[PDB]
Amino acid sequence: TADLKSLAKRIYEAYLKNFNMNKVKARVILSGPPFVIHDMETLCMAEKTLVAKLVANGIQNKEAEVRIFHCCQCTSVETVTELTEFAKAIPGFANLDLNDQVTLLKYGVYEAIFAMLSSVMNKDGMLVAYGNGFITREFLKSLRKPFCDIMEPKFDFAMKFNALELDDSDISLFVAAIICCGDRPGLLNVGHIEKMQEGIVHVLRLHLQSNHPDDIFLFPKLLQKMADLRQLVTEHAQLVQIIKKTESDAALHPLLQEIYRDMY
Amino acid sequence: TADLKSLAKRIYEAYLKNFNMNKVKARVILSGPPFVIHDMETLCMAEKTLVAKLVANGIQNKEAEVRIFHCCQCTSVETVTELTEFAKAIPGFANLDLNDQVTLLKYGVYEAIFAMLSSVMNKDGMLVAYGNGFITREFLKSLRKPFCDIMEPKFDFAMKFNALELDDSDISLFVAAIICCGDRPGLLNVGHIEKMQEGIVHVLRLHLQSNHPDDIFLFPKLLQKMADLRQLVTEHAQLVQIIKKTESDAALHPLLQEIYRDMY
Ligand SMILES: CCCOc1ccc(C[C@H](CC)C(=O)O)cc1CNC(=O)c1ccc([C@]23C[C@H]4C[C@H](C[C@H](C4)C2)C3)cc1
Ligand SMILES: CCCOc1ccc(C[C@H](CC)C(=O)O)cc1CNC(=O)c1ccc([C@]23C[C@H]4C[C@H](C[C@H](C4)C2)C3)cc1
Repeated sequence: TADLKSLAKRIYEAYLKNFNMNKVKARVILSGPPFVIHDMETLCMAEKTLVAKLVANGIQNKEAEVRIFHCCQCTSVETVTELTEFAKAIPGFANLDLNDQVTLLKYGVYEAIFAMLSSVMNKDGMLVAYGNGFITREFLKSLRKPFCDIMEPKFDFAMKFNALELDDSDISLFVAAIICCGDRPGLLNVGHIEKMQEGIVHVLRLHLQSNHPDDIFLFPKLLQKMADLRQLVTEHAQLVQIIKKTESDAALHPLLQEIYRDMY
Repeated sequence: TADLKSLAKRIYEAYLKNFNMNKVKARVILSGPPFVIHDMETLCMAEKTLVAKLVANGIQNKEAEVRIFHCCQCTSVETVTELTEFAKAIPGFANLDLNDQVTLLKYGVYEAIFAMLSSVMNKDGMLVAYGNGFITREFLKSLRKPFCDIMEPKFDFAMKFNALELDDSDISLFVAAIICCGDRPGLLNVGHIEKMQEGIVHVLRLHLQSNHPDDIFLFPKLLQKMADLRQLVTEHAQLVQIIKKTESDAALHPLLQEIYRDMY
């Protein structure tokens, strides 16, 4: 229909407006020039140029793995803010009760975060720092436990997600569908949320049919990736709690503490 | 030994990484929510939601039994690709000659496919479409010949296979052992393949000893299931050839035609 094509276009435009990075942009950068972080020397060089304040403390600088963990948190706080603006484009979201908006975003943001991380990842590493660096998967594996274990499951997911060959017009609807999940704990007006979700999923189904006529299973494949993301986030939150208990230098931003609070 | 436990763990991890469905995941879904296909009404409903493109042709849509047969083929092409990636974890496989890799996979994929189908089957039906549907065994029996005869022998095998109560750590090694069969026709370097097979079977034997101390016959039982699978695949290929000759609408994907070509 014309109102459903317009809805898919609205969501896509709200996605291009609100996220500083998208798959088209990331792929152009990755083709090639981003500075390569592949070892401890190049990490320290990239820090001095790209996050100078974080390493301006001399011997009082944190352990490298803790600095990296802090940078990862900074990007999540940014993406949570972008995701919050993006959600207003979803028909009905801005009409929901404020508390329900908080709940849907609370459980959705990290699913959306790791879904969109796939856009900047390849089998060798990931684009980072607003397109200005490329950090290798092998370097992230070289970080001492438990910090290396944060990274590799995200690459594992992203490689399978990227094999679906989604574009930005697909991913925007997928992120909307993530936010609209009506089975989140503590929702007040579940019935209105289910109707909101039905609408986005309806548009997503039709969009994948027209945009990917070569893969007749892409919609159920993406439904399964939503479940995989929910499990990926549950496991992530557990590793973060381990880091919180065992690593006194790895302070969690208060905004992210609130997201994790009473999640898993 | 430590290198043999590590090998069993490597194979298991490569299995969890490369197959989108496993027994743990399937059982959780089957406990309960997948949409139930139990009659012609619910088949057509599931098609419109889950493979919309396949039924978007109006009166030019294929007969229901042919649509189902087409979906089954699509999943085999997917599993053949996953199986090909999985095989690289088997010590020595990636070192074999390219032609031998093709031959081992040619004869192994359908044995592995029907072995792993058991994980998503119970006595009443099977999980389908990336965990999003459940199609009943009785509905598949209701399909006109010859299409109903594709389905029931797979349930018969799976019920006996599932009574062995294997878990994913067992099945991963079993699928590796299937791929390593050194008596496939046309192998070039049979001696190297026999040593590769000996290694996987050695690890499988020791793994079943520790993981199933209650069933002292489980290893010979699984050897017999490998022979049963070879016969199941031979009979499957014969029914597929009948369908190829007698059903002009049931086109075989070219990749699967090549697998069947000069098999039985
Ligand atoms: C394998 C996936 C790694 O990325 C991850 C992983 C987990 C998370 C979630 C975080 C974990 C603390 C969260 O729970 O909020 C976020 C990112 C996203 N990380 C980033 O966007 C990121 C951004 C900048 C950097 C830097 C690190 C160094 C080197 C280089 C310049 C500068 C200093 C920033 C890249 C690193 C990661
Ligand atoms: C009793 C066993 C039935 O399953 C079989 C049987 C044989 C084979 C081998 C195939 C036969 C053509 C081959 O030779 O490659 C594969 C499967 C695996 N089939 C599937 O994975 C499958 C996937 C999706 C569906 C659908 C069919 C309808 C209903 C529902 C949604 C949508 C449309 C997909 C499930 C059905 C079967």
